[PDB]
Amino acid sequence: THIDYKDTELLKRFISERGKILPRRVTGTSAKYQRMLTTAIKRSRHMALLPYVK
Amino acid sequence: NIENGVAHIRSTFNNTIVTITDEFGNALSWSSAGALGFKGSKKSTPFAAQMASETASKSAMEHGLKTVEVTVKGPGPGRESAIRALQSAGLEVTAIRDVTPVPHNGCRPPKRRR
Amino acid sequence: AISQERKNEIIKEYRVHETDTGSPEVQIAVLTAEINAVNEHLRTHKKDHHSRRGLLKMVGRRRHLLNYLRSKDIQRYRELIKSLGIRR
Amino acid sequence: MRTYEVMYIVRPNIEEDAKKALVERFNGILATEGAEVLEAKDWGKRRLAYEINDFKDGFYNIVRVKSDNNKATDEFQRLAKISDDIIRYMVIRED
Amino acid sequence: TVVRKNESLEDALRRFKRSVSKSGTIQEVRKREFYEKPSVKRKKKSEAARKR
RNA sequence: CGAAGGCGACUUUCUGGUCUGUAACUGACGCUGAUGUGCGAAAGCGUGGGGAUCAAACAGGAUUAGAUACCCUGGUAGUCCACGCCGUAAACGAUGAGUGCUAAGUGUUAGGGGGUUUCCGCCCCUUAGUGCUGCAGCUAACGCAUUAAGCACUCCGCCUGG
Repeated sequence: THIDYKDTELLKRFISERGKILPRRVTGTSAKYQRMLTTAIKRSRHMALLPYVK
Repeated sequence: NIENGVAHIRSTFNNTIVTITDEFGNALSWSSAGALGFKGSKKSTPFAAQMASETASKSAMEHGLKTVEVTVKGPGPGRESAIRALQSAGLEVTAIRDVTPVPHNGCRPPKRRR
Repeated sequence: AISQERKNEIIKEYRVHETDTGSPEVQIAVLTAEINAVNEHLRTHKKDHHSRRGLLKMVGRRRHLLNYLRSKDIQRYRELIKSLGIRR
Repeated sequence: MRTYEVMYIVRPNIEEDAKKALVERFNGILATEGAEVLEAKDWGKRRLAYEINDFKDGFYNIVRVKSDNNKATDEFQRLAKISDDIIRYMVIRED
Repeated sequence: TVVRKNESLEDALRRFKRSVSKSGTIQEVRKREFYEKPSVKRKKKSEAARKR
């Protein structure tokens, strides 16, 4: 699914205040778990948890 | 009026220049890369502020900066010893703020940090 | 699902064959809804762009199946094109 | 279906009354017509990760929607930064 | 953002190095400034999970 | 993934379509080919930007016993995006697109059946592919091959001197 903003409870190891994702082999995941890692976390991680750049 | 001054250092890979300024923008003076015989962007050497920036800082004597806080926006060889002119007369190098911006990002581009 | 919003809202008059899944005579004149409905399937955030040729060779699919019925029997596609509200 | 999951934070340089004037909407008005903020998903003092609102701590009240219709999320995506207890939003169609 | 004290400045050769690289999204930082080519990196751009 | 040129920031979209596990079902309802389908990258291409970067020109420098050139900031446009594209690339597969195999193997993205469930992992079946090799076949050889440069049923076009 598209895990929402507080839906990083067992995933804030992956979340960061300042920009750290774990890619595929970093968690040993396939192309659904890594994919939620890289897309579905972002609703919590990017919009008001990561200043990209100015 | 002591303990007030920042060596806000605009040092890239070259161009070891640093303003011996206040903690915020008022800009007293400097021994920068246009100050100790050089011009800048080939001064990848500390002698902007190897020795002769604390010449300026102690000719001022108003900072008394126990915290001189070189603030960088890039690399530089002479920048780690651009703070030797904050150790020469000994103004107690205490911080290294080597950061590029992360405010956020105006529009269909103007531009800002990478 | 089998898109019962339309695929089996139109069966109320177009379930001409039972086990109507698959019997192409069932999906007789369901092409009428996707004129602007698929333009809303796209235009919100746009590009279901080749859905134009999709819907139009779907009209072609009607040519493939309703004429297959015409060959099965002419009175079939007559009932579906003469007495039907989508005429000719 | 335009189901908008709206990451909104309050401008956290606020009092509970200024929170109240805007989060009294995000339980009932965001329950209008299948908008369904599922409950008071407006938690207390969180941590403002990327610093906005010139306030150094996060009072992360956020509107969460899992639906298909999602009526009244536009009613504070329009009130997003005009607000005194919302800052931003997320434009997300989710069928 | 970094304050390091208690170090010499002819020894600042070692103090100016160690707060740089640590970021898993070091790219998703950079976003909207200065964007480049993978040409010689097409040896290694069939790559993991970007969109395929 | 697209008709291709090609397709890249991400929250999202249509998830269109791939996609494999189910496929719930009337009775040839398709490939190529009159139709017709669209564009195809740039050099260049019909408006503000554009000389901001880069940048030809010019400057200006000079190797050792040789420039204005490798050298380029000011800088000529151009570069570039909000209104028009050509039908060209090593778009090369030098290898056209339907029915199916050629001992087959191979680890694997997807989606599944699962045992064991693990602590989300070990083992078996799996295919669009993914690669790897590798049987037959292949041509002179390059070298191709369960996914052709083979094998038996479809069309296309090419040309039998250039």
